[PDB]
Formats: sequence, structure tokens, C-alpha cells
Amino acid sequence: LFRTFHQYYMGKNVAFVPDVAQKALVTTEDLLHPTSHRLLRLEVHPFFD
Amino acid sequence: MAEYEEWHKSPVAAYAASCQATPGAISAMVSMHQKLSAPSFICQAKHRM
Amino acid sequence: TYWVNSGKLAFVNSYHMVRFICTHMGNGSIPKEAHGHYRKILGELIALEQALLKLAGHETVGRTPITHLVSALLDPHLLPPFAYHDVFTDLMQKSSRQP
Amino acid sequence: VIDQLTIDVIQETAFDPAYPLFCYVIEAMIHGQEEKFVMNMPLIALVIQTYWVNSGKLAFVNSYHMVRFICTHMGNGSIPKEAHGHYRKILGELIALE
Amino acid sequence: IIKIGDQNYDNPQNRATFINLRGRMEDLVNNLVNIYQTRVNEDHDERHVLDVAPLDENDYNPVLEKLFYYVLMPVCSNGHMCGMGVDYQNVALTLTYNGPVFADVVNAQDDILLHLENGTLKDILQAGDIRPTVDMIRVLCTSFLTCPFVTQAARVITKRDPAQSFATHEYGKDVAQTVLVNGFGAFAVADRSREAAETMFYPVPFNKLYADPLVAATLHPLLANYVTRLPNQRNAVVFNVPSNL
Amino acid sequence: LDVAPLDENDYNPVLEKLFYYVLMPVCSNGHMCGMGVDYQNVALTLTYN
Amino acid sequence: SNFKVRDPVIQERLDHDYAHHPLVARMNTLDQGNMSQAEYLVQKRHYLVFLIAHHYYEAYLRRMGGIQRRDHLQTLRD
Amino acid sequence: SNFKVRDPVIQERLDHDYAHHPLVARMNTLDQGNMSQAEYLVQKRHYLVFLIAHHYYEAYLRRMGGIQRRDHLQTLRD
Repeated sequence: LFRTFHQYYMGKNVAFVPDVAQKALVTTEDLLHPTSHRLLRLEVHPFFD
Repeated sequence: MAEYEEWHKSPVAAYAASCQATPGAISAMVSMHQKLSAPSFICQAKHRM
Repeated sequence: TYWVNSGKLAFVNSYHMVRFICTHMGNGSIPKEAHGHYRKILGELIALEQALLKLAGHETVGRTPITHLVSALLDPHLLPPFAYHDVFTDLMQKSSRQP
Repeated sequence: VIDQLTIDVIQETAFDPAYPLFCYVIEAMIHGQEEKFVMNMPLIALVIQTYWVNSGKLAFVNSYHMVRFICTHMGNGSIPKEAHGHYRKILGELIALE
Repeated sequence: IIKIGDQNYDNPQNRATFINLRGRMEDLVNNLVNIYQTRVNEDHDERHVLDVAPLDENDYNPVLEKLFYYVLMPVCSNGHMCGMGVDYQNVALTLTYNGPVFADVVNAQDDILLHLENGTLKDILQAGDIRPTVDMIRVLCTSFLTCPFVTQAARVITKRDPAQSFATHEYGKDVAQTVLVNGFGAFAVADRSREAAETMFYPVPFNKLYADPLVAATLHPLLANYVTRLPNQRNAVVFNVPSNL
Repeated sequence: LDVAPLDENDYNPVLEKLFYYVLMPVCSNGHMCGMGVDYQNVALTLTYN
Repeated sequence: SNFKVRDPVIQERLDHDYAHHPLVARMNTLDQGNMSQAEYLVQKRHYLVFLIAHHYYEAYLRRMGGIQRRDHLQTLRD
Repeated sequence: SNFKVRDPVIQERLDHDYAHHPLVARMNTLDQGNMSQAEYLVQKRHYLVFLIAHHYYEAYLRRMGGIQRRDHLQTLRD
């Protein structure tokens, strides 16, 4: 696992953020504010994701 | 020193003399160092500061 | 000698004396009563920056993240007013604003 | 079963800037075994007794296979009595939650 | 589907072909040199066989084990927990190869730093500042006999409950989990003995309640350089997990 | 400018900034000064006796 | 060192400093094979780790054998 | 004294009181140059400060060398 640990973090320079991880930091109102499409478009269903 | 040229002007030291020892006053100094700029305000308007 | 005679504790003044008493010297070479007050300093001052990273967004603008902008506590152009280790070569290489 | 003072002890072990590395060396060698923990009970009863006195915190709070084997298998006065009450109130809570 | 690397693990009849047992230390006094034969000769990058103790169906229950890890520890530690991997045959090179442990002239009921040299064990026993006796380390030597290999990651893919068996693609009926075998979870190591932990342990972020950046930035100096190059990944939510995990 | 070099392990710019600018002038109520030292006088007191 | 843990800082050559030891004769019994001279001293050091751990546990079972009836009660007669 | 720190009150002439010391012979090795007699005794006193600090740290590294294997285990044989 120290080989898999070291291949992934060696020359990484730009970090990605997923869809769901950038919803868990937003307050209850900014997801409903109309400056955000992609945070609001992908909340189609309650049970799913 | 040229007191018109720093990030710490005169009235920061005027507040620092009359502080209370309450731990709430620690939270005032941390919230003080917001930068009064345009893209700063987006970070506070989301969280309702 | 200073925490037993008077009810006060020394070396509050500079940061580097406060930090090294917490990390090194976990012994009872200094008493347990006075050892908690040092650990409440760094134990809280690490907790101060965690709240600061919650206002500071996940996202960036260019190469510079938004975290470098919103608070002067995070902004590396502010330097701590005492330099024991060389900060000057760090700010030249990293920043896009000319120093 | 958990009172607020026990969380004030557990949480300070999380924010310990001088946490003993030696109890990782034990937990690597023990790796959660019945027989292997019996062989070192005169050692880990000292590490706790030398960490509860040097500071107010208590060690071996990493894995369930070290917290459970301290409570159910000592029942003694090896660990200080003030420290051994916190270990029972953890497993008093989990058996209550199931 | 237990995914030990590349080959799957379907039926319990294949148990001896993928899972190696190591029982009591007392019952294995015959096969005990056979254990050390597989510590050098076999390649531990393509072993495809994990090591566990044989389970006891009357001793443990999973619910008391599960509430300790998903409930009580991330809350009482505010989510400062990183998964750690151990190099076991590099651990016992410190303890046994000592000089007071090896030589039989030194009294067994004696303190350790009266006889120990400049090494890692003078500084690991400077962290806790513990004074064990010689026999106490000598029994810690004896754990190297049944000691496991490098900590392996086995991923568990199960079918969902039949309440939830509706999804778009075919893999959406199955939800997964990684179980770090023979490792353990750990807090932030002290910075005064980071060099010793660098010579004993290595981090594996493998679960969202156990992938924390500001704990893993102690365990290896490359990841401490990963945080200071880009400060977007100082939070436990955002932090990048290797897609091979 | 005689300064010991920076190790990136020991260096924390955010923490020292929180100590010098926030927690100290509150708990001292803004009673602090900048201290100069004549270092070669320090040894002549400590050693030469 | 990208695929290994960093090596510990320990003083070398325990054999030349003390022994006078029977298990050091057991260290010579391990054959070198195709390994080089520097790599042999590494694996000879690892084999000493296995011999010491096997030695003290075998002494430990004699220690936890418990006190016996016949030999103890005979010495209580005096 | 407007550009200097005030001088400390310390008794004079440590050389005539004790030595009997090898580094006091090293004090004479420093040349006077263009300095006056009173100014030479100042700078000769400052040079003694550097010699004592260099002496005790060199003795300190011998102190923190740590206990060694071979010499200690041989004395344990008796």
C-alpha cells in the first residue's frame, strides 16, 4: 500500500473536488440562491444521488 | 514606522487597549482580520455574516 | 521556581518558547498543574485556524486560492513580526505579487 | 453512561501534541489478540500508569481490541482507579447502545 | 465479493487458497520456523493472501466493534483520524537488536536506559519517558514469531439490501467498503519523534471517516509537502483519496 | 542578515500570526514592546565570572 | 527509498561486541546463497531477530509453568 | 555612553588570580596591533569569552556521545 500511496501523491499539482463533497460545505441558502446551477441541478431525487 | 502604511493602522491598537479578558474577545480579533474587499464579501454573504 | 512561588507562569512572551514546552518535555519535570495552561494555548490556537478554513472556500480563482485572500490571518504576505527562521526566501518564490 | 467529563478526557488525547509513539509500537506487536495481550499486561499497565501521572490524559484509545481487553481482563488495581473508571464508562456506553 | 487484489474470493471452499490462518502462539511451536521462511522468500507485492487470526464465534460481536469506530471516535476526535500501515519486520529490528536485550549478562529486573545506546529506542523511550524492565521488552520481542506481514487492503463489494435494488447502471446495485487488514487507526504523532515514526509507519487513507489531511501530514514528509503546495486539501471532506483505494 | 534557515517541517506561518497579532495583545491589553539585545554583552555577564 | 520505510539509526555489528553466545554460532549456520556480502549482513541481522524471540518465549513457558506440589511441599518440611 | 550599553560592574584581572590555565597562554597569542594598552585589556577579555565557550562545547559533545556497547559489556563480565 506504500507503493499505491506514493504513486498517487508524487507529482500532483491540481486537486479535484467532487460533486457531493462541494455540497456538504454549503449553507442551507446558497444552494437555493440562483448563482449556482450545478450544485442545484444534481439534487434531482431525495433517496438518490 | 509610517503608520499610514501597514495592515495594522491606529484604531486596531485603540481597540487592543480596552479589550476584556473574556474568551469572546478572542473571537472578535479573529473576525476583525477580514480584508474588506470585494471577493471577501462573497465568503461572508454565503454564511450570513 | 516561578509557578510554585508566585501563581504565575513564565515564558509567555515569544511563541517559540511556548511551542517547544508543549511538544518537547512531556515529563513531570514541570508540574502537571502548570502544564495544562501551556497545552490550552496551542490546543486552542490550532482550533482557531480550523474555523478560518471553514469560511475560506474549497475553490480557487487562478493559481492563488481564495484562502490566501479573505483573511490576513491566512494571507502569507503578512509576516509574524519576529523572524528567527528565514521567511524572506519563501515569499519571493511562492508569490505572484512582487516583493 | 458517558458523562461529559469523559469526553473532556478522550478529546484531549486526540489533540495531544506530545502523544506517546510507544503505544503504537505495542499495538503493532499486539495487533488485537487474546493470548498476546496477556503476555504484555505487566507492560501496558505501566504505560498507562506513566501517562496518567505525567498528564491528565489516558492512552491506548486507538482500537477497540485494546479498550475492550483492558476493561474485561484486568478488573484490578494496576491502572489507577481514577483512570480505570473512564475505560468502564466507554464500554458501559457501547453495550448500552446495542 | 472479497477483492484481495486482482483475484476475487467467491465461496468459502476457497478459504485455504486465499486466507492464511495463524492461531495460538502455543499451538504453533512445531511450525514456527516455517513462518519465518515466508518472510524473506516470498514476494509481498503479489502475494494475494491476507493474514488473520482464526475467528471465535462466541467471543466477539460486530456491533460492539462497529460502534467504537463509526460513532464514538470521529465525534470525540472531531474527525482527526488517519489509517496507518505498519512494516512489521522493520519494527522488531529496533526492539530485539538492542544490546541489553541480546546479552544475558544484564539483569532482567533492570531499567532500560541504564544500558541502552544512542539509537531509535533511546528516543522512542524518550517520547513516553517510560521505564520498562528488560523482560518487558523481551516479551515484546516474542510477538515477532506470529507477527503478520505488510498491512493489506481488502475491498468488500456486497449486494445492497432488496429494499434498495434499483439503479441505473449494473454496478449501482452493489456498494463497496475497504477493510484495512492488520493495520490500525491513529491520531497525530508528536512532532518531536516524527523521524522515528518515519522509520516505522506509513499512512493509508482508506475511508471517509479515516482520511484526514492534518493527521497524515505528520506521517510522511511528502504529504506534508502536499499540503503546503496547495492549501485546498486541509479539510477532511475535500481531501483526495487515491482511486486505487 | 543572519538568520537560521527554514525547515518546512517546523514552520507554521498561520499559528505564529495568531499568537503575535491576536492572543498576545488581548491578554496583555496592548502592553508590549520590541526588545533589542546586545548579544556580545550577554556572554560577558554569563560566562566571565 | 520510495518503496521502503526509511532505515533506523542503530549501531552496527552486535556480534563482534559481545559474543560469547550460542545463537551467534546459529547465525553462521544460515547460508549466504546468491546474496552479496553487504546484503548478507542485513539478512544475518534479521535472522538474529528470529533467534532471540524464539529463545525468550521458550524461557517464558518455563517461567509460567507455575509452582508445583511435590518439590515445594518437601522443602516446607525443613 | 549615548551609543553604548552601560558597562557591567565586575572585578578585574581574572588572569592574575587563578591561572595556571592553558587558554590564558592562548590569550597572549592575540596580537595587540594599533590598539592602546587599556583597549587591549578589553579585547583580550573579550577573546577569553570566546575561548571558554569553545572549550566547554567541545567537552559537551564528548559528554553527549552516549554510552557505547563494547566497553560497557566487557565491564559487565566482572
